[PDB]
Amino acid sequence: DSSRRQYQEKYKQVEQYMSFHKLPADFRQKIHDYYEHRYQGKMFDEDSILGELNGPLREKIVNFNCRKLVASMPLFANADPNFVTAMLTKLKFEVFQPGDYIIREGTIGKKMYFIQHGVVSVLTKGNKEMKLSDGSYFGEICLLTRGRRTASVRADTYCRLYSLSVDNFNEVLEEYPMMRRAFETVAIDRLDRI
Amino acid sequence: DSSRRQYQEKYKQVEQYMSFHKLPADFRQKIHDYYEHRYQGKMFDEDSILGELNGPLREKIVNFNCRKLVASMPLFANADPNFVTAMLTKLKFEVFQPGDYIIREGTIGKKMYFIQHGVVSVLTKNKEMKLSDGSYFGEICLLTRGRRTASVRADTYCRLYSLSVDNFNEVLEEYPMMRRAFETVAIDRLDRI
Amino acid sequence: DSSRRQYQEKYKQVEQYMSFHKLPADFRQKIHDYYEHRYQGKMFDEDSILGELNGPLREKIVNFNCRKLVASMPLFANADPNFVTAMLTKLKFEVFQPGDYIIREGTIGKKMYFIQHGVVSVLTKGNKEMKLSDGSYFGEICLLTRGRRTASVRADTYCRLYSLSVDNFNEVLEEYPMMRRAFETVAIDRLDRI
Amino acid sequence: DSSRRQYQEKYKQVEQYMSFHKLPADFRQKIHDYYEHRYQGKMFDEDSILGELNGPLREKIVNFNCRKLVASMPLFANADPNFVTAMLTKLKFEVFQPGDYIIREGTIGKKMYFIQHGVVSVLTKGNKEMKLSDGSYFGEICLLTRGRRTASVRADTYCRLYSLSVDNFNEVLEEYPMMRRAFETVAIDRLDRI
Ligand SMILES: Nc1ncnc2c1ncn2[C@@H]1O[C@@H]2COP(=O)(O)O[C@H]2[C@H]1O
Ligand SMILES: Nc1ncnc2c1ncn2[C@@H]1O[C@@H]2COP(=O)(O)O[C@H]2[C@H]1O
Ligand SMILES: Nc1ncnc2c1ncn2[C@@H]1O[C@@H]2COP(=O)(O)O[C@H]2[C@H]1O
Ligand SMILES: Nc1ncnc2c1ncn2[C@@H]1O[C@@H]2COP(=O)(O)O[C@H]2[C@H]1O
Repeated sequence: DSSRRQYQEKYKQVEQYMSFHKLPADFRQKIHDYYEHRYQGKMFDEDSILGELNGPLREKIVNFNCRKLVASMPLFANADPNFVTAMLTKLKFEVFQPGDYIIREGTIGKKMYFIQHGVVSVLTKGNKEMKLSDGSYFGEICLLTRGRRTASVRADTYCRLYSLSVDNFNEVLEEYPMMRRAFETVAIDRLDRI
Repeated sequence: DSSRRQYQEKYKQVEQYMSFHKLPADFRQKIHDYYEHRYQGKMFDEDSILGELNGPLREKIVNFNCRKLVASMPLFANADPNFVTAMLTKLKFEVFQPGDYIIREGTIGKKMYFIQHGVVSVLTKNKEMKLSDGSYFGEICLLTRGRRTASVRADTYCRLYSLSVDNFNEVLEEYPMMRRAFETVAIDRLDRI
Repeated sequence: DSSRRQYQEKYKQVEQYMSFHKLPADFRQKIHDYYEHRYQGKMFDEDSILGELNGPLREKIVNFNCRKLVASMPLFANADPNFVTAMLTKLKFEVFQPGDYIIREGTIGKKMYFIQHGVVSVLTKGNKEMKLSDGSYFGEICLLTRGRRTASVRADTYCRLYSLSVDNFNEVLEEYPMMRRAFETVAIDRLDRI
Repeated sequence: DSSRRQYQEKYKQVEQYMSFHKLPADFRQKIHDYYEHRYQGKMFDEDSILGELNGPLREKIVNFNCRKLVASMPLFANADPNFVTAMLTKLKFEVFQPGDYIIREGTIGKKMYFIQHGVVSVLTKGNKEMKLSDGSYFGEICLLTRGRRTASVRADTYCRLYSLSVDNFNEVLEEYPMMRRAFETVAIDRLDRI
């Protein structure tokens, strides 16, 4: 079908791009593996498809695609369904590979991440490593402080995450301001542990 | 024709997307029906076509496509034709299915809707009322910048034109006295609530 | 040629669009003639092509294409060539058909127009009609005043124009502020005539 | 071969555009030569490809493509690798042809350039010409002063450059403020020589 063909064609152009730029074989394989994990052999113009729909259908789709994620977290599971929809609509799906630095300590943080599937290591230089997995989130501290990252976060396994930018976080909280407290609780607890 | 082929091909992609995401059969039927009602078996890159034209032709097209909507509302039918063209230019066509919540009470409202064809049910949580062809709703929050005073749910398929609060205010920069039309309606409805 | 095929395929889409929306025959004829005059049987992804180039080549192309326009106006012919290039780069080519309102009196004006080829009729309601043609410009008054249009301007012949937005006008004049005087002289003259 | 076909098809479109606009044969050849030097017979939708990846992979790619440029400049070679990545991510690759004015004296400057390969001539009207080549940069003075260009800079040879806008320059320096000093040192030295 057309979506399988689109993946095969797009991947051929990626191979050619990597060849043109003389990328090493190991990195070429890393890109191969990334495409397999991220797109699973099919590609869609999701923006175009979703843009063809209406609000209700888009909201039904995002809620469906994120059912498990939502179930995982009391943040979403116990909230106003209109809040959950608002936040889910803003999320960006991202895949990271083992060893990737998702967050680097000391940098200016502008995104947080919700873990759909995978394990990450949180490492504050000089402190003990802590791990987070399915149904946890991280990177909230900088969304609240507008400061610098308090720890590095690396992918231990392949990680299927949803990211949320500070502007989108704040935009949603304009409508649901009391939900900020959920994130502050976590941030405070983590800052105490650090 | 290329436009029918575009629909058929675009719809196949949508089927594959729904398959990939494992969406339930009933939802897939709902999406299929949406595409049939919204696009009627043809698809166009409207933005590209309109972008190829000039101002006069774009304005002629939007006026023609909306001529019935315009005749159906004193707002537009009795107004400066240049105001009508300015407002029509900002409208976005949207189709909603029976049961859809177009507006949810209590949310921050940033759009209003003009009913070209269809019936909606308006409810403040009491006693429902209905609006149909030639009515508009959602104006209150465009004026107040507050929260929705009622939920509005499609009873039939609804062919609507939406207008964002920013586009509303932009047009009213040039035609400020037209704001009164919307305020009259909002005041009347707030009194009824 | 690919550009000729593009025109033919694009125009078939337009025909189908017009059919779908049930536009009257006379309107369809009008659209057909517009495509012929504006595109002359060929179409290019001009944005894409120019985006593939560099500054110097883009500037050479716009200067070449506007050679006659520039020669026709002391504004451009006598000016710093860097000013001319800056202004030309901002211009948008537009074609209008006989009878078209280019500007409507009393509306908020945000663009001016340079006449490459054609004749327009300038009319302030209640006043005498006058004509402008190749090498004239109009619509400058509102760029300077930020007020309402002082006259309507309608295409008499087919008009090949270049438009310039108020923001682009002001942007160029940030760098070449003394060039504002040229437009003011013309505006002052016309206001006195009105 | 999809990328080679893309170049061949894209260039046919360019030839036809030039024919439509009646460009002289010498200019057409100049455009042909530019496409050969800039794209080298292959074209990619780089924005699309990079947009399909994640942060870590994009950063790996930009670091790889620029590693020699980085090696050549103490600015980058001795810096926090996170600063280098942040700056590299903002760079735009540009190719200029012999004789091109990259910078014109007295104009409002909004970009600087890093030389990957080529020779440029710097000339302040009335002063002695100076040359710069691989591993030098120029155009920094206006990014710091927000004033007018202190010299013209012309391509002596074909020049393969990376440009950086003033807004991107300042954005990166929000995170790495002390790195502004490197550019000020160079600017000061050059202003002294002028
Ligand atoms: N002790 C901890 N346990 C779990 N997560 C942590 C801990 N310390 C820091 N983090 C997370 O690591 C993230 C690094 O980026 P932020 O500082 O924005 O937000 C931080 C927290 O979400
Ligand atoms: N009694 C009523 N009759 C008709 N429409 C109403 C009534 N009450 C509320 N509405 C509409 O329902 C809309 C809900 O969104 P708004 O509050 O923005 O604007 C409201 C009105 O347009
Ligand atoms: N007597 C006149 N002669 C030439 N041009 C005119 C005259 N009166 C008005 N105009 C032009 O018509 C334009 C209408 O839009 P503006 O008022 O922005 O700017 C106006 C002038 O450029
Ligand atoms: N003597 C010099 N040696 C090297 N580069 C110079 C000299 N004088 C000016 N420049 C460069 O020429 C550039 C022209 O644009 P800027 O003034 O923005 O920044 C200037 C410097 O980067």
